[PDB]
Parts: sequence; structure tokens; C-alpha cells
Amino acid sequence: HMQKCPICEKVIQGAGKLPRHIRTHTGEKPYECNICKVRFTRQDKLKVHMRKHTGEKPYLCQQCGAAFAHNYDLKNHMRVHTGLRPYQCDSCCKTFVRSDHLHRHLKKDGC
Amino acid sequence: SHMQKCPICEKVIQGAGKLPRHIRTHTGEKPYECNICKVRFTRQDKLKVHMRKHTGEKPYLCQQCGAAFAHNYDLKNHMRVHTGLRPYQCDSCCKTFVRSDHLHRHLKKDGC
DNA sequence: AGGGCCCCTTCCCAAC
DNA sequence: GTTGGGAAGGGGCCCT
DNA sequence: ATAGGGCCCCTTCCCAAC
DNA sequence: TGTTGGGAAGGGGCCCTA
Ligand SMILES: [Zn+2]
Ligand SMILES: [Zn+2]
Ligand SMILES: [Zn+2]
Ligand SMILES: [Zn+2]
Ligand SMILES: [Zn+2]
Ligand SMILES: [Zn+2]
Ligand SMILES: [Zn+2]
Ligand SMILES: [Zn+2]
Repeated sequence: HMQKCPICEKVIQGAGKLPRHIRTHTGEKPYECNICKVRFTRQDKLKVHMRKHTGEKPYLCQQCGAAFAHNYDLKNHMRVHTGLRPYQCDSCCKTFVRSDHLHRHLKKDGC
Repeated sequence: SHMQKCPICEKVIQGAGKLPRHIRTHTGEKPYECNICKVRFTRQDKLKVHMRKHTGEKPYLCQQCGAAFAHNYDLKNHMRVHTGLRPYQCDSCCKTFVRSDHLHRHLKKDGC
């Protein structure tokens, strides 16, 4: 369930997820694309890469017809139609539409 | 409880008794206050470091020249003039840096 | 218990 | 100054 | 044999000085 | 302009004491 990496000593969660993390140290990339033969450290990244060769964006917006490569990217897009800005800075009260936009504002100062 | 997940951000915090310290990063609580300048701190060890401003203590002394410094990074920087050593080196560039964060922002800033 | 698969985060940087 | 696509990496969840 | 406080180490970060 | 660097923020290991 939880284990420390023998190289970086950071805690890795999830059973069987340690070899995947160690590949970020060793750099080994077992999964290879059948077309461009670019190698990848993880299988889910290679699967996403194969869609780049076809241009497939399977997740479509119901309102504007916009296509996205990831289903969670489509949920981020729905905020354009709903106008919802769920992230807010408790010091400024300024709102954002993505979490990293709020994270960028907090690491600054003078706010 | 050498390892525990924070009840707020669900991230793993290591070390016994280290969770309330991490919780204060969420709440902003500053229970440690310098009684001279009234500046508040979230951690006791950060208060001790701040006390050196008033005591003038420079506990980091060089073993060769004997110069005293207030922070460990001052001594490490000062050791460079005794050595000439630049300790951090990229391998996809063989470019040399003086601090660790200089190498990190070089491996993540376009370029090579 | 470990493999797919997906969700989620920040970082970079460009379009706007 | 705001938005967002791509990518790296971590963790939850399902199934066999 | 153990848990918590103190203490000091390390890192990346912003961003200003050089 | 690029490079250097001071200090903040935060996480983790070691030691001492109960
Ligand atoms: Zn590691
Ligand atoms: Zn390919
Ligand atoms: Zn839409
Ligand atoms: Zn704000
Ligand atoms: Zn937390
Ligand atoms: Zn003070
Ligand atoms: Zn010296
Ligand atoms: Zn390089």
C-alpha cells in the first residue's frame, strides 16, 4: 500500500506502483510505439500518444462541439458554459477556473 | 505513527509529531512569537533561527579560516572561495552551477 | 496483489 | 493578466 | 524499546541584486 | 540582458528525554 523508494526515499502509494516510479530515475522505457517507435515509461502514456497519430479527441462538448483528448479536460471546459470559477484565494477573493491558476497566485506575494 | 496522511490534503506526512506542523500550513496558525519584534512563526525551529538576528549568533564557522556565518548556506557559499569547487553539474549540458536550484531550473527551462 | 485505466496535480509556455 | 493544451508524475479504483 | 519535541539538514520557490 | 543568491516555505532524519 505504501513504500519508500530505495533511490529517492519518497513515499510511493499504491500496490505495485514502485517499479513505475523507479523508471523515472533509471529512464528505462519498455513501451514502444508501433509507428514512430518512440518509447515511453508507462503504457497509459503510450495509449494517449497513439491518439496523436490519429488525431482522435474522443470527448466532445455537447454545447459547442469542442473535442478533447481527456474526459477531465472536457469537465474543465464546461465551466466556460456554466461560468463557474470554483477556485478562490481566501486572501484576495479572486476566482480562477483551474487549480494551477490558483496555485500560481499563492506562490507569489504582494497580494 | 511515523507515516500519516493529512486529514485536509490527504498527503503523507512522515515523522512522529510532524502532522500538527503540516496542518498549520493549511490554517495559517502561528503559535510561536518573538517577544522582541513580535513577529510570529508557524514553527519553533524557525523562531530559533530568527533569534540569531537579536543575539547576533553566527554558529556556522569555517574549519579553515574561522569565519562565522548566520546561515548554513553562507558557509557553503564561503567554502567555495576556499575550494573553487562548483558542486552541481548537468550531464546533458556539462554546464556548471553553484546552487542546486540553479540546476533544477536549467533542466526544466527549454534549451537542451 | 498487481495491470490497465483514468483522474488529478503542477509545471511550461503559448494563444489570447 | 487570463486561459488552456501538452506532459510528467502520483494515487484511486476496478477486475481477474 | 518507544513517542514526541527540539534541532538541523535538505529542497524548490520568488525575485531582487550583481 | 543572464547569472548569482538571500530568504521563505516546507518536508524529513537524528538525537535526547520521558
Ligand atoms: Zn524515487
Ligand atoms: Zn508514435
Ligand atoms: Zn463547449
Ligand atoms: Zn489573492
Ligand atoms: Zn495537508
Ligand atoms: Zn525578533
Ligand atoms: Zn574559510
Ligand atoms: Zn543542460
